[PDB]
Amino acid sequence: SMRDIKTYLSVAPVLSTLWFGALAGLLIEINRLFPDALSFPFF
Amino acid sequence: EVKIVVDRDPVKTSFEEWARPGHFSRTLAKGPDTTTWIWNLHADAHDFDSHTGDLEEISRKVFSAHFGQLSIIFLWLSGMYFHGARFSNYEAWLSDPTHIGPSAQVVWPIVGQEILNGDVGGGFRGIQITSGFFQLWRASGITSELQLYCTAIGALIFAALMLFAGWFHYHKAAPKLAWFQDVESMLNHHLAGLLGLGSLSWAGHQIHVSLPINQFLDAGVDPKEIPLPHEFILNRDLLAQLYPSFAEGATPFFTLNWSKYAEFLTFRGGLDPVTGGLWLTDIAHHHLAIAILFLIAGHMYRTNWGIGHGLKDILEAHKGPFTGQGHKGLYEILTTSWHAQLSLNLAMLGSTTIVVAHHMYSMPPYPYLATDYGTQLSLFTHHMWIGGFLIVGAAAHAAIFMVRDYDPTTRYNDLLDRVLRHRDAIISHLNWVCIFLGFHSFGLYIHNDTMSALGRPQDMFSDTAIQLQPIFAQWVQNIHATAPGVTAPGATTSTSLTWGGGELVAVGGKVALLPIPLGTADFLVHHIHAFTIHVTVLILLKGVLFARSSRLIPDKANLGFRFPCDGPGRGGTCQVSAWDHVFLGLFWMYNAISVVIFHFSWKMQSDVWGTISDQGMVTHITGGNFAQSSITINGWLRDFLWAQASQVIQSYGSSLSAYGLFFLGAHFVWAFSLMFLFSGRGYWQELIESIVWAHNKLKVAPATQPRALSIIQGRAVGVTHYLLGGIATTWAFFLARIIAVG
Amino acid sequence: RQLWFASKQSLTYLDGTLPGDFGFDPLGLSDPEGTGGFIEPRWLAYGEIFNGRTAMMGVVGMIAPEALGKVGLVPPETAIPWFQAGAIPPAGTYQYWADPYTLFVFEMALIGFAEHRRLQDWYNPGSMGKQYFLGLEKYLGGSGDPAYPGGPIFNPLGFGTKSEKEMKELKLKEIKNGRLAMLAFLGMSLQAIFTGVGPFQNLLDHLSDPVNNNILTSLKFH
Amino acid sequence: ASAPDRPIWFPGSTPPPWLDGSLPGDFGFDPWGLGSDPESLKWNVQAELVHCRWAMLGAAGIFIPELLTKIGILNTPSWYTAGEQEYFTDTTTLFVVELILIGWAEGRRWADIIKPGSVNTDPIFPNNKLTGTDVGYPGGLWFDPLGYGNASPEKLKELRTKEIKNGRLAMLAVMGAWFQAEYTGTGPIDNLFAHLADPGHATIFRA
Ligand code: CHL
Ligand code: CLA
Ligand code: CLA
Ligand code: CLA
Ligand code: CLA
Ligand code: CLA
Ligand SMILES: CC1=C[C@H](O)CC(C)(C)[C@H]1/C=C/C(C)=C/C=C/C(C)=C/C=C/C=C(C)/C=C/C=C(C)/C=C/C1=C(C)C[C@H](O)CC1(C)C
Ligand code: SF4
Repeated sequence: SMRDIKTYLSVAPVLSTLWFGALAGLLIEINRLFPDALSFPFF
Repeated sequence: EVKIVVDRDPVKTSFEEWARPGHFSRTLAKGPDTTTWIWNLHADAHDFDSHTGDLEEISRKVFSAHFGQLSIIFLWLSGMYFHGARFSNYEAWLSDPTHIGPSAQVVWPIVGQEILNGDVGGGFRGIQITSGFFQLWRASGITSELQLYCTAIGALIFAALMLFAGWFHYHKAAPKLAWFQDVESMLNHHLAGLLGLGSLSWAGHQIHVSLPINQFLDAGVDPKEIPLPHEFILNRDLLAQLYPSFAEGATPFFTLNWSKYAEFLTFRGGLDPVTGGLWLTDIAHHHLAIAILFLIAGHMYRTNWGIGHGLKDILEAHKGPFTGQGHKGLYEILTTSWHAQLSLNLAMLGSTTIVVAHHMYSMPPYPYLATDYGTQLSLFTHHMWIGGFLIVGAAAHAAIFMVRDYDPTTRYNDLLDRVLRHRDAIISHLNWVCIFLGFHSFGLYIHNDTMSALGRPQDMFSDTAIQLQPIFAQWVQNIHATAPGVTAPGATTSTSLTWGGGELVAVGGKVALLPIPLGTADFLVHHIHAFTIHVTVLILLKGVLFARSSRLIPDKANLGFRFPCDGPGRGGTCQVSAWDHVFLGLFWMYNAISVVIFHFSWKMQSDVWGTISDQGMVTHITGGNFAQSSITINGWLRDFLWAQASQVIQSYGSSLSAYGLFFLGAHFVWAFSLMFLFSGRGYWQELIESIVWAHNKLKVAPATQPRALSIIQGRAVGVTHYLLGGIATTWAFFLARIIAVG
Repeated sequence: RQLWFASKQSLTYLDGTLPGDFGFDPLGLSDPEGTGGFIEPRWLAYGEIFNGRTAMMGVVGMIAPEALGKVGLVPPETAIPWFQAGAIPPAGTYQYWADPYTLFVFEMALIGFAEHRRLQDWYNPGSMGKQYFLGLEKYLGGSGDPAYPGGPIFNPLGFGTKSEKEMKELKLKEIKNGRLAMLAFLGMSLQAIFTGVGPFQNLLDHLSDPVNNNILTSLKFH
Repeated sequence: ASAPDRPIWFPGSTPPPWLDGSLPGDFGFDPWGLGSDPESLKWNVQAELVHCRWAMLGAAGIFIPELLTKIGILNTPSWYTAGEQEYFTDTTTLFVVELILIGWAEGRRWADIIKPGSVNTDPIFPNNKLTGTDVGYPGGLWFDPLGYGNASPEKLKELRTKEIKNGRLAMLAVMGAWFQAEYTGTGPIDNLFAHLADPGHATIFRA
């Protein structure tokens, strides 16, 4: 059921996998846009 | 009778159980009180025997899980073929195998990792592979990327089929217990249907596809101009232009004129001088003869027509002259215990893998394999490791049988009882022989190191000093090298070039194989191998034989297969369980296999592999230093580890830097395991108490109470990280060395 | 009742209750114990009958183009062996009105309608007479046996009415004329592989001079 | 308004127990059980009713200009490239204005789904208001000037079913036009003439 599939998608390993995948994607895209940074130059 | 009987709709397909972790266990289904629960959930997942005591349910679960494994394997093969078709230089490699390095993995350009796309040749940049897929694909007649795409798609469809079959044969139509216990019919089908027909179909493919394609390939024809595989089928003139025996069709097959087919059914032996591999016609005749052997074999057992040997009758008929029928009662044991079957099958498969590793280096079956040194080293080492692991698993599951299934009140066997009644004598004699071998093998190296350090080289054990020649091995070599002509008149050359008969095969200015000489160093290292193997046997056999009791713990079988100890009394009783014997055996297995692969690497680099000039002067990679330097420990330390580690430690800044990074990381993991191996859990629980106080101070103490790892889990984590670190260190060392210098 | 290769286990469930029952189960696939999926006597009988019914017109339609062309009633361009009509592209082709593949989708739509509509009656009989189907739903009801639907649509002329044993005799005739057609199809499939000539043409060679027999056609040319 | 004796998507099949022919356009089609829980059913109904109207607006403005251009009355360019042309201002500056203006209405609609009947009054002038009485079907001089939305519960259901089906057709038509433009390489109206010239070869298998 929708209730049961929503319950199964909330278990700890599945949620960890999704969270870390999204975070890794964000970090990869940021490093593709502003590469080779050793400091904060904006201000 | 042998009939297909099932039950319809046994288990309802629902998502209710997915939302209840631990559903399979009556003690786990409650929910967690401590962190230990979580670990237990993963440790007891595939232990079906402990879930219930019903044999039929266990069999059904086993069947479905095996279908799942087949689905995963098919996914792996589909990925391999797709990556070969989409991201490789296989087509370019087809036109210059000796100068181009195979590659089928490429990386994306971020954070500077694109440096790993190395210059492998043929206008392509990527990571070099050592699995040997290119040689296998060339031997199959593959010349295009479209064919690889089609194979990958087919593998994806097969993976889907296997997964659906698992679902159907579990949740819809589950076979009954009588279906699984028809061992005669299963043996008949797997001997004849699976092996015999499989070999027949592959031999047919080799005769109708592989040979004509490889003829054009070796004739120097552009791959895009080679006729398509189906042209050789619907146009027999094209195939007859190479093998004239195709003009008469299959008439000689039925008229017993088989000598007409000698053009592509040979008994040559040796190697093809162009590719450096076995003749394809020999392989085809081999698969034909093997197919006949298995087809005949698969008619021995009786199913439904009153013809064929019954398995129980054979075992009960042999009996024994020692006042009893020894082999009576084994059929019942082997038809009611999954663990005993698993033990026997694991032992057989593990030994077979070691045989495969030994035979594939000395009789290289694929074209352009022998002169690809990295692939040869990789294949030998890989199959050695796999075989060792399977053999250890055999002992583990035999112990499980002894603890859980053995019962002399319902299923008696005389031979097992007789063995259990002289276990002291057996174990004591094995202990003594281990001590004798250890002394008279390792002490020789110690004596040589001492004599060399004291300036007395004339008192060493060496070819220039006190000699210990392996005369029996030399005699067997001489018999095998002169076999063509007297004892095997129908063969042209011997089975291998290593036997003798001075002759060398060179492909692209590189040595493929040649005779291998044996001396004092070979004698010493062979008796070292004997020592390590006998010790491993001592440990594992002690584990299996004393699983149920001993003079120290009379009632050990009541404590189970896997328990940490029985207390500090009686002097101390840590590690008396059978699981601990398996735990200890893994270390000695690692020792033995590591020495085997080091011996292989040094001997092959020193006496076989190398280059040859126009005049025929062979220069070896390490220049024949094995004979004089491998007879002391200082020689192994200086001339093997220190000398050959240079490639892996100088790899930074090139395409091989990943191997240096893995070298360091694997040393790290190996050293990390020692923390788990040397300590105990009481210290760690006491530390966790202090940390939990701090979390309680700030209202962040979890409801799932933290606990230290159990004693067994500590040992398991320790041995796992020790093995991973050591094996990965050696992996990086080998791959960097052989790729850079070979 | 001429029993043919009847075993002791097979005689229990084979008692002449179905048309064309002769008792030939040398493997036991029709045993009533342990049934599931597709192996089931009703499904096996339905499948045998249906494959035979298809094979009837399959064999009939694969011979008429050659013989009728030979007799001089079809243009020589159309009259060709069955395996040279486009179903096997490597063995000759013909240019039809649309395409070798567009015709496949056009055919598959119509055939899938009939097959998906027929499958429902097997599950719950009589369920196709309920919903509106352009007014033809009052006739697509069924009879009670999926194998023998009957009705005005499937029996416009009452050839199977006013008698009972005659219906059994007709079922027995159908079984025979359907079992013959499957073997005929198998034969005409193998003959084209081993000879490469039209099956009707192969008849005359053996009919006139019975010399070019199977032995002379064992070399397996192209 | 249960109606078991109604046509379904697959004759001979049992309709799901959570669909009973109450909502317009109900044919008992939900194989994956995405609306088994009654809470998500209203959300799915609203989402379908919105996707439908967006697709209808897209389709009505994506074929008629092409037809007029093909005949020659109008000289509009291809719809598949009109997004990459240049207009009186920057293309990025149009998207933000669109976002603000459409977001006002989207939030105004969102407020009604959570709390029905709570946004029916004009915020500026509290006299003017909307006469709609069902979620997703507003009503007033702004959204129903002719007054066709007030009728007995016989014509209302048939009109809603007509709207749902004319939107379901357009939802597939728009995606078909997109795929044809990406694959064939020419306009959508030209494809119809190509298929009506040689209806045996001018198909998807032609390319
Ligand atoms: C489509 C094939 C086919 C099927 C499903 C059946 C099914 C049946 N036959 Mg029938 N037959 C079929 C073909 C034929 N039968 C016969 C001759 C008979 C006899 C004489 C009898 C039956 C009977 C039966 C019934 C019980 C026997 C049984 O175990 O059935 C389940 C068995 C199967 C499903 C086996 C299916 C095998 C499969 C089609 C082929 C397997 C591989 C082949 C060995 C090799 C094929 C190679 C290719 C190139 C052709 C059952 C309804 C008995 C009965 O009482 O009937 C009322 C009976 O007495 N059959 C002939 C003529 C030679 C056939 C020719 O095609
Ligand atoms: C000639 C018939 C035949 C064949 C070809 C096989 C083949 C296989 N059996 Mg065996 N089996 C047979 C008869 C046969 N069986 C009979 C008669 C019985 C009952 C006594 C059993 C009972 C049995 C059990 C209990 C198990 C097997 C398993 C296996 C697999 C072993 C692993 C392997 O080598 O995979 C090699 C892989 C391949 C060659 C690729 C897959 C190719 C397809 C899938 C082969 C399908 C064979 C099958 C007979 C097809 C029937 C179709 C039909 C029912 C519609 C393998 C797929 C083991 C397994 O893993 O099962 C899943 C297993 O646990 N078999
Ligand atoms: C065909 C092979 C086979 C099969 C079907 C089984 C099946 C079984 N074994 Mg046996 N076993 C095998 C091979 C096999 N074994 C081999 C080769 C060995 C020797 C090493 C053993 C040693 C062994 C022991 C010592 C025990 C079993 C046990 C079991 C049972 C439970 C297993 C479980 O739940 O694991 C669950 C699986 C896990 C918790 C995950 C394990 C992951 C491993 C340790 C590391 C993998 C690392 C990977 C390679 C690299 C990743 C790196 C990356 C993540 C960074 C089950 C009946 C247990 C039992 O209680 O039996 C009654 C038990 O105690 N087996
Ligand atoms: C380098 C490390 C090392 C060494 C030297 C040993 C040595 C030994 N182990 Mg141990 N072991 C080790 C590491 C080591 N182990 C580790 C890390 C583990 C944990 C996994 C184990 C786990 C383990 C198990 C589980 C078992 C052994 C066994 C053995 C014995 C094998 C029998 C043998 O060869 O006797 C011959 C002795 C030697 C080879 C030792 C060297 C002798 C030198 C060369 C000569 C000395 C000359 C002279 C006497 C000098 C006198 C000087 C004077 C001043 C006193 C032996 C005593 C097995 C056993 O007991 O078998 C009977 C056994 O069951 N070990
Ligand atoms: C949600 C959508 C949906 C889906 C996926 C289905 C699916 C299905 N329906 Mg259902 N149906 C639906 C909605 C749906 N229906 C609705 C809303 C109703 C209510 C009116 C019905 C009423 C209905 C009936 C009455 C029947 C079905 C049937 C079927 C089955 C047809 C199987 C087949 O082989 O078709 C084959 C068709 C295709 C694969 C599609 C081909 C499309 C071609 C290319 C269109 C060409 C048009 C052409 C240009 C027109 C002019 C031609 C001229 C020039 C010659 C299938 C299971 C039939 C069935 O089997 O019932 C048991 C059936 O009788 N449905
Ligand atoms: C209802 C919408 C609709 C209509 C009327 C058409 C019509 C047409 N399409 Mg298009 N198409 C559609 C949807 C539609 N398409 C969809 C959803 C897709 C994406 C899967 C495509 C993808 C597509 C491609 C890739 C191509 C066409 C092409 C064509 C033309 C030839 C027919 C053909 O090959 O169809 C192929 C059909 C499909 C790939 C799938 C169609 C699936 C929909 C749902 C069928 C709906 C049928 C409808 C219910 C029938 C009644 C309509 C009613 C107004 C009378 C023709 C003008 C070809 C062309 O340009 O020819 C010149 C061509 O190359 N279509
Ligand atoms: C018309 C046309 C046209 C165009 O031009 C072309 C085309 C398309 C090609 C065509 C078509 C065709 C068709 C459709 C066909 C079909 C066929 C079939 C169905 C067959 C079967 C067929 C079938 C068959 C053979 C079958 C067989 C069977 C058998 C042997 C069986 C046996 C048995 C039995 C009884 C039982 C036991 O226990 C076992 C055994 C002993 C094993
Ligand atoms: S030290 Fe540990 S393993 Fe040894 S007896 Fe004490 S608790 Fe058991």
